[PDB]
Amino acid sequence: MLIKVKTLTGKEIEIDIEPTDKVERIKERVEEKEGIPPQQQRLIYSGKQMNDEKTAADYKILGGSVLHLVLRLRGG
Amino acid sequence: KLLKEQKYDRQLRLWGDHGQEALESAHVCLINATATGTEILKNLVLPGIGSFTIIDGNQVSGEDAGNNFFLQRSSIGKNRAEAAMEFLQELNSDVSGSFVEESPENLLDNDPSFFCRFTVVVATQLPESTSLRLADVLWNSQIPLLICRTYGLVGYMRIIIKEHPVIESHPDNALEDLRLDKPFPELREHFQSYDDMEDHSHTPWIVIIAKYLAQWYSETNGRIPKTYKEKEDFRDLIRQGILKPEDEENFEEAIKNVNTALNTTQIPSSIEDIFNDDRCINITKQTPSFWILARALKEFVAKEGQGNLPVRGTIPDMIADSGKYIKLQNVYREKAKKDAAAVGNHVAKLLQSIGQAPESISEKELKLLCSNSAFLRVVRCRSLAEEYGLDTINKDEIISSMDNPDNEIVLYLMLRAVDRFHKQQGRYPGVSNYQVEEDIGKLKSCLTGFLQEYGLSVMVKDDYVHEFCRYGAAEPHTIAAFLGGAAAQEVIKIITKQFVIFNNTYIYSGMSQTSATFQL
Amino acid sequence: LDWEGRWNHVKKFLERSGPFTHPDFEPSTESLQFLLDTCKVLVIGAGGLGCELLKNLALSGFRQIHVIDMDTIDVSNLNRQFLFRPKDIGRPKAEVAAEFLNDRVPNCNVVPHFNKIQDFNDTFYRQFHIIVCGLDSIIARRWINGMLISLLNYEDGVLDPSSIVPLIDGGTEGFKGNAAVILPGMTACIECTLELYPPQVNFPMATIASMPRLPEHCIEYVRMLQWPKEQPFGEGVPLDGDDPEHIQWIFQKSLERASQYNIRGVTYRLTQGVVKRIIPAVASTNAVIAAVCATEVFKIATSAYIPLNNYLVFNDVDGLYTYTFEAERKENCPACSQLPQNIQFSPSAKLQEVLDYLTNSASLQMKSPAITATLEGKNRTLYLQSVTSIEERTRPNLSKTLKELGLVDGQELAVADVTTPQTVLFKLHFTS
Ligand SMILES: [Zn+2]
Repeated sequence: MLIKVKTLTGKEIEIDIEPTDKVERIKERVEEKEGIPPQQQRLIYSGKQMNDEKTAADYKILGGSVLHLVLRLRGG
Repeated sequence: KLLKEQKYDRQLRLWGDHGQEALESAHVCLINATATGTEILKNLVLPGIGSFTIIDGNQVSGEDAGNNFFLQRSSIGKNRAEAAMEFLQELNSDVSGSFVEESPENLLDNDPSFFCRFTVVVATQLPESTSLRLADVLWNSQIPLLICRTYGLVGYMRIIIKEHPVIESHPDNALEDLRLDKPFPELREHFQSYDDMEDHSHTPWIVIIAKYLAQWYSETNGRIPKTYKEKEDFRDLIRQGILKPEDEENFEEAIKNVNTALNTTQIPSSIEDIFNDDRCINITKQTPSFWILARALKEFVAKEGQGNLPVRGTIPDMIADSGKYIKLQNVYREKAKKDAAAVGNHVAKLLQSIGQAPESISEKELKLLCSNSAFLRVVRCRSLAEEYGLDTINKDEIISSMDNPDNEIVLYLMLRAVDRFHKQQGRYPGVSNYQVEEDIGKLKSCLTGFLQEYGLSVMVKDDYVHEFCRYGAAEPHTIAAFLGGAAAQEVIKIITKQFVIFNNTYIYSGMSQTSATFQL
Repeated sequence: LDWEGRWNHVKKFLERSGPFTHPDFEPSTESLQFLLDTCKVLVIGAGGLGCELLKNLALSGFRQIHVIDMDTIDVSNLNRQFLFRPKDIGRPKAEVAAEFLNDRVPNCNVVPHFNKIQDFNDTFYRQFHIIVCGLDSIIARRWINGMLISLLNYEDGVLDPSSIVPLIDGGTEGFKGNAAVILPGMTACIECTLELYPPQVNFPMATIASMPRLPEHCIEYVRMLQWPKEQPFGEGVPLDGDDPEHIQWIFQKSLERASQYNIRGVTYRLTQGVVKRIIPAVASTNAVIAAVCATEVFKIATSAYIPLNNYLVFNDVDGLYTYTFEAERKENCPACSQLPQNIQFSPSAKLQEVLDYLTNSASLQMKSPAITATLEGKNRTLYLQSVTSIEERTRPNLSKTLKELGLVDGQELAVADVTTPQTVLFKLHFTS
């Protein structure tokens, strides 16, 4: 599959993924491409915030689908 | 002196001392002290903008005081310019306030070259006519312009800087310049010194991957892990090397890092696009320090760079003994240093051929250009005349976005429709409760006349035509305050040449709470 | 009274109907005065988002406004918290803030509360229609989140709408920010999305003492270790992050340690941030997030438009980016989901085991919990960390096991934590 994932800066990057790959690995792809530690990565697919132990199938991710690296801040 | 480094600590941890100076010495001009204007200022004054001038030929109205935090009832009548200055003045004593009661149009006639004194021009709530004439006057003059608008719950912001180069782009996350794949003499020499152990678990992961990398380079003559399958088998090659299934967490760290350490040496696309730029290639006596550092960089990659930019010099932290990490750290800083020297050497030759003293560009500029060689960015903006010109309009962009009837670019179209309606009517849509009635019709007449004038086959739900009438050229404070913060940061981005500015046009919908950037 | 044209930029939205309106909306002339006279809004925090929020709510037709903030005005506030002047250093942010606003905006009516949010109880919070936050810690957000869920009243299974208090939360951190519109017992709550918070760097004490590498490593040592060892400003005297002579002292011992280890980078400014756990802040961002936040407050209060569904993240570093989405309300929430959670421990599991689960989990992240249960028809304190007298008499039992301490089955435990003010329940399942 060829999926997309907009980073925190709007930059969208593609990935090599088979419906079998865990969320965990999807994150592993982004890092390899961008440098964003999977550790500080929070991916979200259609309101669902993907758990990195489940598979890309568990969320109905179909090729052309788009993921979203999001975040939440402590200050204010 | 030292008292400032105290009230600015919070922003000094973002753009640094230099950022501040740059900021502290700029003189920004604001064109209308309406909420949007007053708020942008509010955000430039606080951080300590050098000085500012507020041009405006209006008199505060009832509504002007009911939505602006820098105009009390006490100032209704007094020129909206002078009025606003006072309250804004109070935010910072280190800032120099100044004002002009002459209208923006009036200065464009009487003294067009007036804006040649400003570092940046921020214009708010201007109608097409003046919005255009100014852009043209400022574009030629080489003056960075930021036009902002607040219409209902829609925030508009158009930046216009012919060329905005930037060295310190400030990337949020980025691939480490480790060079495990294309090691340099001294780096290879480092690994070579490590051997087969007392210090095992306290050895940096980089040295780990390195060592087992060399063991794979052998068995796999030449090849290097390139396939996810191969990378996996590499990970095991490292597992089987666990000294004593006892304690080796760092080995585990290496294993994890193998996902990124095996590919971190290649010239980024954006960088290449700069090398192949006409401004980098053909340097002249007019060429800017940036473009010269640009070439110097390229000349470096060709010769002693050997295909790649200068070694960054930095490395992440990693579980490892003290003395060791430090030495490894040293290997990278000394290398980084050497490369910087080389680049400078090219900069110098380069400078001399242009007819300039090598000391023309500082050593502290070169130090920076090198640690950021991989993050240079350059942002050119289409003029306002272009975006508006019949032949130059960016049709593709508009139509591709419009596939979604609710793609914020609609708001841009409606905004163009409103400005058109303005001319053809002398007034804005639905400002009165009785005007909303028919104005809803007369509007579309313009949304079409507009689209037609540019032959635009896009669908605009009539649901927007209403809304933009419901608005009634209203400048809701919360919507204004939004552009205030967003705009102001852009200005600081410019004044400090220290982050990457947005391209062309930015649109914010308070209704859905979403925004998008465009290139019109 | 209130002058000609003052609320024009607002009236248009309350008098004229429209397309993107909200269902329960109703165009009307009175709306405005009703909004000005009775909508009570509570703003939590007056430190960037705080101030920013007050300005925005006031100029939007809000009159009855209350502010809560326990902090005192410090100089390192003046670059983003515009409601304070250098002549205010020392005073209560809450008070100066209210003071300033009521004066700049004519008949505004901000009531200050020089209190910490945990000082009040449901009684006080039911008082408000909408609550907006601009806090600076996770614990607080969690506490105020829990408070609002207590307010809910379930009509035997069915949730009553009127007992819901909308909670608008905002956050900042450098050029990033995020707003969130919460609806207890309906929308995902703070607890629902507790994992959206990035991780915090926790230096292993081993690399702080035995092997420093970064300057952050040399500072943390002289603060977390050297200081207690040789009391610098008298014995028993704590480390005050806001006292120059303290920081100037650590800055010292740190250069000592750093120099001993050949570590460059130990600046005075760095001793600042590492100690005070400082977060970079500018006005631009706070203005943005607070702005979004107010807009939503205006919407909910008036129905003039449809509230933000769940979230919004903002970012400035690269151009301008803001992603908006609708977070899923976890169905098994230690806070907003109603039915007690289900623990799974083998009858042989010791107490300190059920405890580490809470503390070290991912969906819980409790601070220093306390477990209790109905032991003899009456309920006893299995373990509690808050006090020390109730701590000693209980730690011993931290070693015993499920049945080894009367832990019966087909039962639930009671958890109390500094996190939320409400008590969360866990139904233990002996499946060994
Ligand atoms: Zn929840």
